[PDB]
Amino acid sequence: RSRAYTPPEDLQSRLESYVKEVFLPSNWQDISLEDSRLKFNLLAHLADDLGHVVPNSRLHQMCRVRDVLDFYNVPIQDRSKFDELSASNLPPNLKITWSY
Amino acid sequence: IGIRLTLPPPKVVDRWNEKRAMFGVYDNIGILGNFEKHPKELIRGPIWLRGWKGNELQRCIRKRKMVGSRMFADDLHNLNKRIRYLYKHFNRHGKFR
Amino acid sequence: VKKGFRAAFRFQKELERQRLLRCPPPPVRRSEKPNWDYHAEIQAFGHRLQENFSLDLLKTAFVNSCYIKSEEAKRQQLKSNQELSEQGTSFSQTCLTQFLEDEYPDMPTEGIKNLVDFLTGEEVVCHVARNLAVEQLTLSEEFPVPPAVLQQTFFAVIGALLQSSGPERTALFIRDFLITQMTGKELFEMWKIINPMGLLVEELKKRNVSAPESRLTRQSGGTTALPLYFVGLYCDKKLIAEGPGETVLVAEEEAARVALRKLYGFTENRRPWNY
Amino acid sequence: PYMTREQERGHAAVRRREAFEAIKAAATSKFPPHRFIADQLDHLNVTKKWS
Amino acid sequence: LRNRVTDRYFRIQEVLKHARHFRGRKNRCYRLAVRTVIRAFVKCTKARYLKKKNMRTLWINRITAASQEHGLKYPALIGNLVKCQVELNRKVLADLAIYEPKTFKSLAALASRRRHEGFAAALGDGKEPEGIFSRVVQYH
Amino acid sequence: TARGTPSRFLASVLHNGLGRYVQQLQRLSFSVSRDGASSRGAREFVEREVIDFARRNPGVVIYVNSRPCCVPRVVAEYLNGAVREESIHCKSVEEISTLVQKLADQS
Ligand SMILES: [Mg+2]
Repeated sequence: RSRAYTPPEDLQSRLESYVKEVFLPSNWQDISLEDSRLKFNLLAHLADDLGHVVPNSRLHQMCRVRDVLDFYNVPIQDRSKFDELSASNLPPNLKITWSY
Repeated sequence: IGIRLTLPPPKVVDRWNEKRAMFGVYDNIGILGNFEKHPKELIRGPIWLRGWKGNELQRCIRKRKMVGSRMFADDLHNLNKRIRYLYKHFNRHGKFR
Repeated sequence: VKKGFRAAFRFQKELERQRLLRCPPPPVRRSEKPNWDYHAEIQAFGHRLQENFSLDLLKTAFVNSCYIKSEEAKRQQLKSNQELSEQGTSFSQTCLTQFLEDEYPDMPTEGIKNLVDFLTGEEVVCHVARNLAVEQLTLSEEFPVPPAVLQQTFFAVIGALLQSSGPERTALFIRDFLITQMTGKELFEMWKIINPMGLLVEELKKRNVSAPESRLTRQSGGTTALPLYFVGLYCDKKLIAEGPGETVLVAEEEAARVALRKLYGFTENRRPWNY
Repeated sequence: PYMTREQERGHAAVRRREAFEAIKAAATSKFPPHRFIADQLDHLNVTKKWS
Repeated sequence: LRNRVTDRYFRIQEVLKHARHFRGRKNRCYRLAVRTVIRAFVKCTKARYLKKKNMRTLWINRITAASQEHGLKYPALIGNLVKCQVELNRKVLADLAIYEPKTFKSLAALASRRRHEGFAAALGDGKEPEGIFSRVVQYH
Repeated sequence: TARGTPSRFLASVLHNGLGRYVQQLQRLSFSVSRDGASSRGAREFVEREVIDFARRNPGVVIYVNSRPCCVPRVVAEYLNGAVREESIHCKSVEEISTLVQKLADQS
């Protein structure tokens, strides 16, 4: 369990597979998600399989399938700021300690 | 030397105390409790200043008028003198008039 | 009791300041203090003076033999500086003689030898090395570092620089950090001699020039406690020097010293060193 | 003097006129500034920490 | 005493850290120290201007001494070094008179040459060839 | 004033400009708390300006201690043994950057 996420290279064909299974036509980027049941089923399957759930704040922002696609292909990574700086290729005169 | 030599023993503050965690509750009991009670029926204190603010003269006048029948004799005399002084002060002393 | 916390805290810090001034702690070495990493600081010492070092050679150039003896003594409860130290001292003495002979050609060998001895002596090397973070990086037994150990580590640093990046770069290092210590300092503050009159007479016979005559040119208050005797040193009725003094003997001594300075090229008005 | 009296009249009155139109527009355009959400949320940033 | 002052030792010590070198009870008692330290800061602020004035007076005294040593006077030296477009100030002239006396003798000779050329120019009035040192260099 | 204060003559460390110029600053020691508003700007300094500052001048060793401090500190140690400890309490990134460049430039 972590918010560490990397978007898979086959996010697309997985996501055509899931939108096919929940329902269909061409131009499927423009499928409306105004119905609550279909959007619930889609996002529940995506969160169950990919291990990443849409937060409550971004839940109204996705109205088409294309917003669901643009949400899942951003890398959300997490670590402590010490691991952020220490892996940022420091020049050899920074020594950063973490007394925590 | 008017300063202490040693640091005082530390003030342990429990931010999740019983009063602190449940502070503020039922302050919106009117707007979403069908208006059966006011928030001002929640505050506890003196009888004469439950749900009412004023300056010192209005507070002393209200304290006299509401609970002066059962106040102590020297406390009542002090309050009468205080109301007399504050009446002489708010109405004859000042800069803005 | 005045309630509060910040005033008592500030007073505690001020009392700790007074305690640190009144009975100050013995000077502990910098390596036994917080915020210290030896490798990054050796790299920064390399980059500080604007050249490159081989890091293993510099690490060996900072390790004294007394440190090995001490840590084996503590072990019962590493390469030293040596070959680097004689390498550095040998090349430093040769380069300093080369620099002092190229610019100041008329000087005798004894004077140049004593100038080189002064520039590699304990005083000026321990003054330079304590202002280049050599003592902080020096790994020794005790603190503060004794002057012989500090001089040995400084010449080990010069030797490591030699083996790292060549005689021209090491010559520039010596030029920038040892020749520059001669600035504003006169000759006989550096090469201390006794009886300068005899040295002047010998040097004057070396040029096939007649013996100088001491001759009182100027004077003021001859019988007061504060005289001014200007003894000039003449040769064939043309002076080689003139010098002041409180009495005639010290004035003649100063005239001989001024003649020695003028003959050898240490006038105060000489050409400055070019950098 | 370079000209007589009768020549000076109205020769620079136009500049005085639009100079006062400029200072009048300056006096009649003083009004409270725009308020943004960005400054208030910038104040919300005062508890930003590390992770 | 709901909130009386806890941080009063440090204000007294902020004033008294300036008065530690005074004489008598000014260096100890806060009242006398406040009066003397306010006066001392005022004296510092005015003494910057006084320092400039006294230092220029010192330079003028030194230049007067050296030019009198060469036989001239200070007004002749300045008013005749200005006329050759030698725009040195008194500080440099005074330090030159101390440390480098032959350059000061050259400056004195130059000023005397300009003085004599000015005397020759203002005596024979009319169109005359100007002195060699008397020429000015225009700047456009 | 000047009589209540010690004075010195203008000088350099080891004739600092004759042969070569030597960066007179050795070290710098920020103590930057993970949670605390006082060091908030200092936190952003460590996010933004410290790597560029160190790559601008490699002779200076920079330590970010990141202890749970209350007032953050920059400690500039110099070649002649001097220590100048300065408080970056309640300062923005720009004032901290100018102060750190002030410490780095001077002797
Ligand atoms: Mg003036």
